[PDB]
Amino acid sequence: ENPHIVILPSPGMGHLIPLVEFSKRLISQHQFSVTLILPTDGPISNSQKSFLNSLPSCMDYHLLPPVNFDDLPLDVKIETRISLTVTRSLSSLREVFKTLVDSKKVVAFVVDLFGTDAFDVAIDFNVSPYIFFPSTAMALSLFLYLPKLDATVSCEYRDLPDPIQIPGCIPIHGKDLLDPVQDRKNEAYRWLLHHSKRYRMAEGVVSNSFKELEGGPIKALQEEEPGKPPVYPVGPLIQMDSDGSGCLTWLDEQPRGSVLYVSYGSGGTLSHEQLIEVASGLEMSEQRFLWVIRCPNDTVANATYFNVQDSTNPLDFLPKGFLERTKGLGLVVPNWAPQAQILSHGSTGGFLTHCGWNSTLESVVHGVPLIAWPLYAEQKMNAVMLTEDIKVALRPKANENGLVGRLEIAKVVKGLMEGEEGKGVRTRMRDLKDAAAKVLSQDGSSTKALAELATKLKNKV
Ligand SMILES: O=c1ccn([C@@H]2O[C@H](COP(=O)(O)OP(=O)(O)O)[C@@H](O)[C@H]2O)c(=O)[nH]1
Repeated sequence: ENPHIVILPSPGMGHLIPLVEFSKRLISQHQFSVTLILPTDGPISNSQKSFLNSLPSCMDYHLLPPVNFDDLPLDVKIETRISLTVTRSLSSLREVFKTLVDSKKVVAFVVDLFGTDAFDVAIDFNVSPYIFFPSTAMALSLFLYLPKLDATVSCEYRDLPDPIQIPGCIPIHGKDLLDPVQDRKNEAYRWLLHHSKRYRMAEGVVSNSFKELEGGPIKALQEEEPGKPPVYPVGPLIQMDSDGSGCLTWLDEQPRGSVLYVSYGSGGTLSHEQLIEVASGLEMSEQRFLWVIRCPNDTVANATYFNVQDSTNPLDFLPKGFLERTKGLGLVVPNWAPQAQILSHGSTGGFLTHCGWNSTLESVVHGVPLIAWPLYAEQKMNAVMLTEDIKVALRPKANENGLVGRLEIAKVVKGLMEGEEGKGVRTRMRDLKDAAAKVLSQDGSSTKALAELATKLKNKV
């Protein structure tokens, strides 16, 4: 029977997308079969049910019974929620894992960055545990480095005067480290230390990056050390392609490389004030834009938005007349857009992104230069390497209070689409687009790393 792999994503579609591509390439290139075990905290949406019921043939899934979070404070950090989703699911995971081991030749149990507590079931059934790291190699280096870092400094990382030196990475200031390490007293940092200390138990770590993108970190990560698992960089793992919003029909009416795509992520929120400056900044830029807009996290006190203070329609928070005035140049789509297809469209010449790694990789595979606007999670770390190391992103400056003025926005937008500053990022992003195609080619470095992993796992049966 085929060598079988069991995969446990952490809650969140952002983690699921890259894991499904990893499975698809293991199935197509090395004749694996895959089971996706999904913890839940409630009912799944209809869109999720469709995505799951349209998975490839040799890939099935099993949904665990929902965990209850009524005890968690409303201020609970997501990393705490994710971690607790695994521990509170271990009983039902154990039952499901039993049946798989009885019926299939299970050669590996792949968890993601916050699933180390599922190692105990893997060990109990004599299945090699693996970690899929859905983010950057720099972030992966930081995880492996964190037990040492945590012991070298006890103050909050923001208060460190000098930049933190992660092995093999560009120096980065503590204030730019990922969110769950910004408050060392929060359960989120404790959970992160818990998992990172347990990365040594993994037989391997799959990294969603490639060498042309992060040669420094990957080189440091692959240097052997006792207690350090081997690292397989197999990226870019993105849903690579070959419309109820009418986005793509609109893009068909625009010239080539002329539209700035704007998305602040699925969870990214701006202050209403900041949202106003973004809308106004896009108008002052005089460029074409496609903006997937979501509601702001608060409302400005101006009377113009007194009747929509409680509105859930994102379009109600725009400056009055903004849509009328920009109808020819800009398309504003509310809440969700066909991103992958938008970044593949030839009329897209730029992407103002929150620097989520899946969005970043999709933009890299399609060669779309970036304006980096990090918001949460590890996005500030990603912005730094994108702006200062890889140099494929422009970054607007904010005032003392973190407000990016309409003028700075208009400047960076024009800078990316027309200005001298955007010439180099566009060029370097095209070189990375070609690099992404090389590493995923027949003899590419990421295709070979996946084959190295596939060989090790098949040699267990
Ligand atoms: O309007 C949107 C926003 C996001 N995405 C998809 O959601 C993922 C973005 O996740 P990322 O890792 O960039 O950061 P996150 O939003 O998960 O924090 C990518 O697959 C995008 O294509 C999308 O299709 N439409």
